[PDB]
Amino acid sequence: AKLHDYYKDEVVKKLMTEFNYNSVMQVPRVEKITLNMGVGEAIADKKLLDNAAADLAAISGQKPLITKARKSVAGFKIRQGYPIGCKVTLRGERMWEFFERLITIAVPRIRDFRGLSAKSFDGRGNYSMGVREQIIFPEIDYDKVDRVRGLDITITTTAKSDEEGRALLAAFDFPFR
Amino acid sequence: GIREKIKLVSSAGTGHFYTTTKNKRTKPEKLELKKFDPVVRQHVIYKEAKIK
Amino acid sequence: KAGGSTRNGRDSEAKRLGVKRFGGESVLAGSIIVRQRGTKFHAGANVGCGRDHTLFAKADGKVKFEVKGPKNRKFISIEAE
Amino acid sequence: MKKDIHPKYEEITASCSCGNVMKIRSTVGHDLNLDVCSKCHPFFTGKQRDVATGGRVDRFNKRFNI
Amino acid sequence: MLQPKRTKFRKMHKGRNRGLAQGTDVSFGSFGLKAVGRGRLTARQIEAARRAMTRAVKRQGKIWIRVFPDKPITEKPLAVRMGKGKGNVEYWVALIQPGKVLYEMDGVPEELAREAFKLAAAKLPIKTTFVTKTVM
Amino acid sequence: DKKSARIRRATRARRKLQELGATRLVVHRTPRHIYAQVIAPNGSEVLVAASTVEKAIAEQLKYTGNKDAAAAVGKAVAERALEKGIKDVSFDRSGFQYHGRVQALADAAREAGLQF
RNA sequence: CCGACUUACCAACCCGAUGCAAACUGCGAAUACCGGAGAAUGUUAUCACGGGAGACACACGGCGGGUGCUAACGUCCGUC
RNA sequence: UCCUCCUAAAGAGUAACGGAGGAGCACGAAGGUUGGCUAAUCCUGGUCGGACAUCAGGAGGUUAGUGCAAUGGCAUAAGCCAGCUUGACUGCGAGCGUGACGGCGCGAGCAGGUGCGAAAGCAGGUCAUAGUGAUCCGGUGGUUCUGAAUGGAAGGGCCAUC
RNA sequence: UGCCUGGCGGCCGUAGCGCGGUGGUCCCACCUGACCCCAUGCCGAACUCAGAAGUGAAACGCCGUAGCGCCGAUGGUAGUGUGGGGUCUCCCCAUGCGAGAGUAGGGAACUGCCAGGCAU
RNA sequence: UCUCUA
RNA sequence: GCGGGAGUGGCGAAAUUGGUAGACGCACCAGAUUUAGGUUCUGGCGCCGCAAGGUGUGCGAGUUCAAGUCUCGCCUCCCGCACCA
Ligand SMILES: [Mg+2]
Ligand SMILES: [Mg+2]
Ligand SMILES: [Mg+2]
Ligand SMILES: [Mg+2]
Ligand SMILES: [Mg+2]
Ligand SMILES: [Mg+2]
Ligand SMILES: [Mg+2]
Ligand SMILES: [Mg+2]
Ligand SMILES: [Mg+2]
Ligand SMILES: [Mg+2]
Ligand SMILES: [Mg+2]
Ligand SMILES: [Mg+2]
Ligand SMILES: [Mg+2]
Ligand SMILES: [Mg+2]
Ligand SMILES: [Mg+2]
Ligand SMILES: [Mg+2]
Ligand SMILES: [Mg+2]
Ligand SMILES: [Mg+2]
Ligand SMILES: [Mg+2]
Ligand SMILES: [Mg+2]
Ligand SMILES: [Mg+2]
Ligand SMILES: [Mg+2]
Ligand SMILES: [Mg+2]
Ligand SMILES: [Mg+2]
Ligand SMILES: [Mg+2]
Ligand SMILES: [Mg+2]
Ligand SMILES: [Mg+2]
Ligand SMILES: [Mg+2]
Ligand SMILES: [Mg+2]
Ligand SMILES: [Zn+2]
Repeated sequence: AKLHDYYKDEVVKKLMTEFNYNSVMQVPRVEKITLNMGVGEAIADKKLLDNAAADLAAISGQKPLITKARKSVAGFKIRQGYPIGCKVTLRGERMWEFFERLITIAVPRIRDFRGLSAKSFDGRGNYSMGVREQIIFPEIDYDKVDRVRGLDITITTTAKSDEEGRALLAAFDFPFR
Repeated sequence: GIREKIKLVSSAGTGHFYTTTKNKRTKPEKLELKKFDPVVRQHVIYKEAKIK
Repeated sequence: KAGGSTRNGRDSEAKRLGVKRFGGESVLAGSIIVRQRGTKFHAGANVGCGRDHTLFAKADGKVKFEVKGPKNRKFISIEAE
Repeated sequence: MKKDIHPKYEEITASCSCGNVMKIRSTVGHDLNLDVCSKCHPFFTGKQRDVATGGRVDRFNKRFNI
Repeated sequence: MLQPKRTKFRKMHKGRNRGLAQGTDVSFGSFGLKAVGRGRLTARQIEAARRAMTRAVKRQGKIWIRVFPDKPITEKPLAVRMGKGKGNVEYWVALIQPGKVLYEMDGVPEELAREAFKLAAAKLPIKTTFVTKTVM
Repeated sequence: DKKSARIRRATRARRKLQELGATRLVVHRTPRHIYAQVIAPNGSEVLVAASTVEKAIAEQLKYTGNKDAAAAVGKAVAERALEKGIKDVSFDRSGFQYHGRVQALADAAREAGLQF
């Protein structure tokens, strides 16, 4: 909650200034962070899903919710009900502490890191990014793992527009560009 | 008509039985239900037997 | 020049549905009012709904058709008599 | 949160090559020694330098004098 | 020849053709060919009267067709007894009531529309008349 | 949203008691207060009512939205119902869980003398 | 690799206008039918039980329709 | 043979070698109850990932879903998740519907005993309408009801069932 | 008695959407926190509990507004019961019933019980 | 063991 | 005219319970043998290309999460019946 305290003291005052909001509840704030691994290859074996959930349980200290197919499609050879991915919803202090470890440790551990995109805010403030490789987190041991996974991060905030979330993450020095 | 027919014999010693069907392929384990026995006027566990 | 047929010879028996007792019509308890498939009508006061959505009288009295609810659904109730 | 199903999430210390000592809560358990942090990552100087196009006319005039 | 691409059902009852029509006013164009009689127009009769006014205008102006043949008409073959199912669909008609505007036209003069619709009405079994766009 | 889903969550048992002709105790629960009212089987008029918004109940309490306030409310509405001769009702949770403050209210009304 | 633009070969959605439907309906009659009340009329015309049957090859005409060619002194239904 | 729609003429019913489609099952949970939930499709952003897996937001508002044909229903959901369970109870049944009949159907309530729920209450199979076969003969279990001099027994009867 | 709010109804769009504005003493809402009651096929998001620092941003409530939705005559038309008639695949006459669509227009609901707050 | 033809 | 069956690469021919479409072989192409051809031997082979995937079971619509693989219509072809006065 270190960044939550930095939010509550300096980000709200900053955004109230740079938007001239009437109320303090009108400010944006982060709400949840969603960590998906779409594992479409677990129809080959359950152990790839079962081990990908084990790695992401190490990243964020929660047991992931194993997601399944909403319906059946044949182009991917899947039926309605197959476990096909895993997700983790992060809220509260565990959200802030993951977001600290993210922007402080893991984003610098990206190979050839050169910035993020400011064109990934889904028109309504919610930001979504995707990492190529789970080894950027130091929770994962490099010798111990075998398969390169990948996940995607979805920061859901209460900003109505796209720029109010862009200014919010920039207030958290989120490395856009 | 693969769903064969059985009987649910009272475990109260009476020869009373309910008759019903099951898929013995997909449900190989035996059926046991707690049903009313009108001779003893109690609810007693019935067990699967052959319809004979 | 002989030939033909008709793959379309079938039909089922008429189930004799409908409203057996109309409005303002005094009934006994248990009397079938409406036989129907769905709930084209709905059960109101002193009116039960059967297994096949049959509307029967739980008491004695006159049949009252009325439209209630936000969906303007048709309810059947038994007035006292 | 539930009790048993989650992994251990304990506050440890992660120090870096720039000396950025940072205490975080993690599932590692042991203490952590880093290589680059967000303070010392060359995102604000190095990636700006690392384009380095260079001039072709300037290369030509560099190679000699008339 | 006009014909529906898809149909919900392949065959239809014979029905009747009583009542007045609905397409009464000249909606789109300036001049119209209005049905006075009653009957059914096939797709061949529609396309022949279209050809006769397209050629009579030298593709000058714009021609609307207000009707569309959507009723299938069955016939039994020759030397087939009256039982053994409904006959085979042979052609398509449009039921025409009195007052139905059959065609519309603009971009041409009035006398040219008169002689074009007269050449078209000579291809139609029913009695027609000439109408113009009425204000209100 | 939350209000509507609570109403959808309540409107089955409300219509069931509507056709049962049941005199019904209605609980309404807020984070700060808790409300109770005894409603005639026509659903259009009340008989007794109690709350933590009343002074005679709220001034004896620490906080208006805890379990002790909810039990004091169910006691007051039961003692008013027995004063008016209403004894048998049916408890309407009004889309809440029978848990916590709602359960402590209904247990207080059962203990004070109402029968449901 | 990015593409540069302009055609007249078309075109989804949407919008506006216009038609059609036995197996379409956000509308909806006349009649008919069921129940109740009230006169006048009618040789109880009504119902129940019992004794005795005959009949179960229909026809045309009107109206509403299926089929056929809105053909048949055609055929199959409803009603008189 | 059975079910659904139209023909069928706004109660029921209504024919043709008339127009179109299905059934001859399934389920020990796909039943009961309590609690909770609410779709299809499309748009944008997003690792592998692609027209289409999973994830987040938004439009939409049932255009989806219902074990299967069609019709009528369904948000209080009859649709979808989870917990506990066996009411897929036995004896009856006022009163009606439907048939020429055989027969078929709906049913509140009563007695006993039971499950869920705090409780009011609900439950006598499944959203409903198809999923079926008379009698005879014979088989199996139960029952002293009968038992051809008498005591048994055989055989028969009754109940369940094939 | 006036205003405002909460709960439960009646009625079921003249009652619904949209657009603009507006509300915080109380109430309501968001909210703060969660070791506990309880909960997440992960997550105090929801459910629940302990509360009251902040805000009316959202939601909700109120006011206004005819872009819709909705309602909707009068007259006429269609149809049709009975009787009659014709040029009889379809129409007409007498009489009785009389739509739908559309038009003028209406229209930004009304109302009951209880409780609370501020005024009177 | 078989093995055509220019 | 009625009934039954089938239509798939250049060719003959396969696929099951609807889960890639070409198994196979023939022919063709290329390689090595041989003076050379044939044979014999090895390897490829349905259409669009960068190598990366898409079109494709008579024609055209439906069903299905998904069809040669269901269902309807159309088309051509093969077979048997087309009798009684
Ligand atoms: Mg119709
Ligand atoms: Mg006979
Ligand atoms: Mg006869
Ligand atoms: Mg006859
Ligand atoms: Mg007739
Ligand atoms: Mg006829
Ligand atoms: Mg005739
Ligand atoms: Mg005749
Ligand atoms: Mg007749
Ligand atoms: Mg009828
Ligand atoms: Mg009728
Ligand atoms: Mg079910
Ligand atoms: Mg419920
Ligand atoms: Mg995508
Ligand atoms: Mg069920
Ligand atoms: Mg069903
Ligand atoms: Mg015999
Ligand atoms: Mg004896
Ligand atoms: Mg003896
Ligand atoms: Mg306002
Ligand atoms: Mg909260
Ligand atoms: Mg506001
Ligand atoms: Mg009028
Ligand atoms: Mg009108
Ligand atoms: Mg309005
Ligand atoms: Mg308004
Ligand atoms: Mg030779
Ligand atoms: Mg030689
Ligand atoms: Mg295949
Ligand atoms: Zn560092």
